[PDB]
Amino acid sequence: PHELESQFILRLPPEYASTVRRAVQSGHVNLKDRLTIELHPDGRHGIVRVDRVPLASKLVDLPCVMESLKTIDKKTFYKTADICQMLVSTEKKFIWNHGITLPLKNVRKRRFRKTAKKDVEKEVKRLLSTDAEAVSTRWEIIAED
Amino acid sequence: RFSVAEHQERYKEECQRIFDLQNKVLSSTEVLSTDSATGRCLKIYRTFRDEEGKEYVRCETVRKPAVIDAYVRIRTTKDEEF
Amino acid sequence: IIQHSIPAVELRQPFFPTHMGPIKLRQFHRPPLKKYSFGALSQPGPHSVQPLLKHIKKKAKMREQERQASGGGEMFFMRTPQDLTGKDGDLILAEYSEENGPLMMQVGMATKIKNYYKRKPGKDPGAPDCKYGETVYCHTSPFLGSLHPGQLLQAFENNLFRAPIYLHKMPETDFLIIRTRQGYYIRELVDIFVVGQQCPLFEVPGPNSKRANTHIRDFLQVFIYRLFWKSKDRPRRIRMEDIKKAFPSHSESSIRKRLKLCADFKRTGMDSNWWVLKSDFRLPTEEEIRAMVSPEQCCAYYSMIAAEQRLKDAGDDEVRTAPWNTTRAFIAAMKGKCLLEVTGVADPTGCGEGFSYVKIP
Repeated sequence: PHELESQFILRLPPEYASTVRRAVQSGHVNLKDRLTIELHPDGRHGIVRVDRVPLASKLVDLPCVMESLKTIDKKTFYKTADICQMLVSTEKKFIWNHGITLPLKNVRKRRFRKTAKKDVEKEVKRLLSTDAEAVSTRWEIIAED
Repeated sequence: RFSVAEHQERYKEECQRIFDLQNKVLSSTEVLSTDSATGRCLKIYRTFRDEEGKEYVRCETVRKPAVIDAYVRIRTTKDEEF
Repeated sequence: IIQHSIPAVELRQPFFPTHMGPIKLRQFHRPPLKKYSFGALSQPGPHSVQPLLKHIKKKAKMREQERQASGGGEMFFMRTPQDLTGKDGDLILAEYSEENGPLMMQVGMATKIKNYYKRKPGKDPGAPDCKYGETVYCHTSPFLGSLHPGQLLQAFENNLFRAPIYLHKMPETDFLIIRTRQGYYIRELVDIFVVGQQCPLFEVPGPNSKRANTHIRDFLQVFIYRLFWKSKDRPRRIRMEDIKKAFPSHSESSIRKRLKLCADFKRTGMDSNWWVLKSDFRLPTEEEIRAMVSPEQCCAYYSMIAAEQRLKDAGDDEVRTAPWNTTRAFIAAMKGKCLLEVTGVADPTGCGEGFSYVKIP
């Protein structure tokens, strides 16, 4: 079978980004030893090791949706993947408010129409299980108390 | 009392103005600085049996109007499933 | 005019899913980073990224050899799923301004970049030249506004929408990591477009519409025909629980309705518990199956069911912002049926920027 490739964006500190950029544009396999990525079983934490120097990483959710588009003639472009995550290196914390481009900054706060967390469904599933495992349930919409 | 050219031209100019606003903001390379109706909560009492013999009762209060809506919507639907 | 990849026009399941559940409809076009169970990345620990520069230039030199061996004209290259990898070719990125657009391309579909250039009054030097796309001189503005004299505007143009794009240079810190089961791979990016508000060219159907139910029935029929084509036994035969694995929300009465014509169930003897193909039935050819369902209809259906989920999760203003209403409003405005209030609540920005596509008389 075929599995859709999973592309994400890696953001590095600027000096480390310059060393990684120089090693990528060089093209040797020396970069392979120099740059490693360890993703922790949290799923939202990691180390990126540039030249064997550890950097602390967080995999965050991006507010917009990006799409990689490949081409052979620079006139027709074929969509290859959807990018929604970024492993910035240096829950609410795992959500990035800004977009990658310069015009998109504070997009989630200003350029996004109010949208719901769809979280609440999981909380309702937790309450329903407790109700069904009980015997007697008493409910009242309340006031200030 | 125009019911024709006035409405059409007004819509057209708002379209060009909106479009003009849209192109400029997006192509900007300028850096941007980082920046219920009833007022009623929901409380639930739960009765359960502990290991050996016990009958403890739990009173739990949900102050989130979002959890409220989804909870009671299901309860109202169930009141009508029978 | 738009020629999608052969995985896209044949509606392969990895790229065009048969069924999307609720947690997969909430993560529509935002696929999370999945953990592998088997493979090299499934073992926990540090993993080296691998620089592909020799792979990119080897594949580009090989494709140029293929093009010059075929007479030197323009060629069609995306014939396999392995052509649609990010490991080769010139990648650009495309960011969207809206959170949830009315229409959005699936993986494997093609789009074009058109540079609309309105000449200056009288003498003009020529279109400011651009790295990507082809230039066209537009007297009649494609979008809602009109181009200024001497203004070039790039745009994504395909069968789904048409939207103004704006080329920005990438940040100096961001690279692109393509992870697969075997390892990590890194490219740099230099070009990233920002896509403005889309102008929809395809109408998203409504829920329980006639076009909606027709697309569901035709998609199920195309999947059944392609399972019959993949069958190796001579009286081609399929199993029902393959279709029940693909379409699990379907009642089995509908699947048996699709299999009633073109197949019959064998209970006993040979081919038992199989749905063999009827001997008088001519299985349709590849071009007929391609003419049954279009990929843009699948994108419109996916937009409808994703918006159905978002509205369902959020308990009339929101209903107006649903893509069937907004696509109907914009296409009706383009024929001149009706006008749109350009300031309203269907505005995907939430501020004065951007349009709202809801009908006004």
